[PDB]
Amino acid sequence: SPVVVEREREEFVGFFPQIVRDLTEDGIGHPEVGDAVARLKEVLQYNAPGGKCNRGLTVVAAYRELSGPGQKDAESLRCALAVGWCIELFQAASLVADDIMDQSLTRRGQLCWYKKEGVGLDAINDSFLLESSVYRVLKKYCRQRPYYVHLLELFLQTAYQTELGQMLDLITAPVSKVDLSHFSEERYKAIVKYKTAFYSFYLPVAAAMYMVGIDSKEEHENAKAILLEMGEYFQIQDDYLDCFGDPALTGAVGTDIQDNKCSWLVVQCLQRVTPEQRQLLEDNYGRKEPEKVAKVKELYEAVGMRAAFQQYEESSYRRLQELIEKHSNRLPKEIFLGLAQKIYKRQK
Amino acid sequence: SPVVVEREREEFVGFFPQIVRDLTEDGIGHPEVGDAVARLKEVLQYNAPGGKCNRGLTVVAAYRELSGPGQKDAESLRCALAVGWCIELFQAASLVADDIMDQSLTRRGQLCWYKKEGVGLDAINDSFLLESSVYRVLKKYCRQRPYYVHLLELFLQTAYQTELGQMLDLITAPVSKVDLSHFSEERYKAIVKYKTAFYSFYLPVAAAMYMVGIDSKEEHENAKAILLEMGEYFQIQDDYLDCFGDPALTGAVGTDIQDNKCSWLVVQCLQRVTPEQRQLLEDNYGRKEPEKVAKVKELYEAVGMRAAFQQYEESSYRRLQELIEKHSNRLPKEIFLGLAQKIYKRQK
Ligand code: DMA
Ligand code: DMA
Ligand SMILES: [Mg+2]
Ligand SMILES: [Mg+2]
Ligand SMILES: [Mg+2]
Ligand SMILES: [Mg+2]
Repeated sequence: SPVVVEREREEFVGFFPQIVRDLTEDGIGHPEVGDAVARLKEVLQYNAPGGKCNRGLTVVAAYRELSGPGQKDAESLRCALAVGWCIELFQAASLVADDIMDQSLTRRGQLCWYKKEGVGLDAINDSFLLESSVYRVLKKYCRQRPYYVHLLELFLQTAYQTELGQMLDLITAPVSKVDLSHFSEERYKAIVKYKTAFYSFYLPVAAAMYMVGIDSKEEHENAKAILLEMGEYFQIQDDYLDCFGDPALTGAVGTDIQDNKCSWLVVQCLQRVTPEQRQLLEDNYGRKEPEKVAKVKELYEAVGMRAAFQQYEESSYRRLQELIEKHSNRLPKEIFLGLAQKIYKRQK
Repeated sequence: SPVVVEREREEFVGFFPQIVRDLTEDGIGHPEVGDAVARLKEVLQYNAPGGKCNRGLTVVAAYRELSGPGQKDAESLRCALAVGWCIELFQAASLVADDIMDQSLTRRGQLCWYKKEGVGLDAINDSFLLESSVYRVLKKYCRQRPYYVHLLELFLQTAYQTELGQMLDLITAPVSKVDLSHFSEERYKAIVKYKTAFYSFYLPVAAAMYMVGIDSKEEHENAKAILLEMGEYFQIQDDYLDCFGDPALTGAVGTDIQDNKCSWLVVQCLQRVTPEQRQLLEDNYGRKEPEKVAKVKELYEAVGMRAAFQQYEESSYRRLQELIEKHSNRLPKEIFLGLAQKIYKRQK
């Protein structure tokens, strides 16, 4: 619902300054580090805000859907928000770095933080600081809470798992050398499972779970299960949308197969190819030349990725409900649906 | 004592493979991330080993000096080692990054990890992974221990405080632009307090403290106090040794005032200077030209940094004992002395 969803969004966004203050207020005057904390302020402000927040928001709504009447106090609510922004801070820490390693130029419609004159490789330390920030926020709101340790362990683990997924990326698709040798189906799936699924989907729910008291490992597996299908489909979708979508396209309806990106289409292609066609891709791909690009895509419609998607979004749903069945015994299915209704959308 | 000190050292070093195994054993076969964890192995092995280990060792000896007869079991001892290697892992995470941001070439006599062909900016993610490693080790050995949270909070905080000290460095002495404008006495002192003191001296003792049960904040301040004088003197010393030391000089008796390094001598200089002399430094400094370098140093002996040091190491000791007096009420002074006997040395 428009009214609720947005009322939720307005509170989240309206919450950012607070976090900013939390992180720097008493630091800005510090006769020793004041210059430093003052610079931090800028980093937060340049990088943390500006996404959609559907990640951070997920904690909130979940908590909302999980807590009991006793746990909807203002205090409890603020934490949920606070823990929400944490996921936001963490991902920013991530992205800032994805940017230096990719020699990217743009992000969220602003220039990469590293590209700002006067910054440079320094951003390397800046993302370390954005990552630190996450734990400073937790210490701040949840330190005197039974679930403190769980949440600490949970963020630290996800951090490692994404770094691994990242690591795999960095190794598979080196952005200065084409090699489609390693663009496999399981590598793509493995890169996706780690680099984003964990932190994009599991993390916000798991957080809310531990905050209501569900600390049961095997209840974490039932979530992890459904949630992992979810974020996988999601990555795929972003993947499809990038090339074949448009009407109402969420910001930058630009694109980037110029970057030898291990995307689903490429992979789904190389399985549908002939040996000529493979060397076709093998050449023209990862190329910032309008001509090659057109060819690349020709190839995709030439191979018919279009229906491959419709048939995939196809099974993807179905499967999910079944998974909703096997794994939402104790948890409120409501969760995974609302999440789903904002994730499955379409675009043919 | 040679015999003890070294017996302690041999166990520490002999402990590394274990950590390595801890970190990768069950990961190396993983059909999804195996390529990644296999690469991790290399990162650990290239970067973590090779220092002196006096940092990690400090936890051990302290624990040894603090525990009671009940707490010297093998198990307890392994943790101390394990927590020791953690400080080692963390600093490595640090250095690997100090290297990319400084465009350095060498480290611990090997080439910077980032300079290895095939690596590059990727190391940015590698140090993230070295940092993750620290918490994986803690989860492994101290998860079922009363002091788990304290140690988790302690490493996370230090991480932030050094990053700040780093941040200050990065801003004060930008390695591609001389500017001695900001080389002040308090900036140097502030950079030193944060970038190294905290993690080099306070951290290993504080860790041992919490492991024996001293979780008292104000007992952490009494340590912090003495310890901070310590690591400050230490940085200074490294600083002096770099330029004016030699006979038996610990590895690379090379040097680096070619890098516009905010070192103590520079600062101590700019306070002893004339306005001519200042522009002298202002020019020749941060220069990889044998001629300038000689001038630079001429200046230092020209100004007489030599005795300024002897007079500083001078007060530095004294002060310490006094601090040992005001602050080792409840803790065993033995600690800070042994630490001191390996730190104060001299070299005129
Ligand atoms: C969450 C994370 C590590 C994203 C990096 O992905 P990417 O290198 O494929 O680039 P982009 O910023 O376009 O996703
Ligand atoms: C512990 C830490 C962040 C060291 C970086 O110091 P540096 O940039 O002054 O260079 P070096 O490696 O010579 O100390
Ligand atoms: Mg990128
Ligand atoms: Mg990338
Ligand atoms: Mg350096
Ligand atoms: Mg530096």
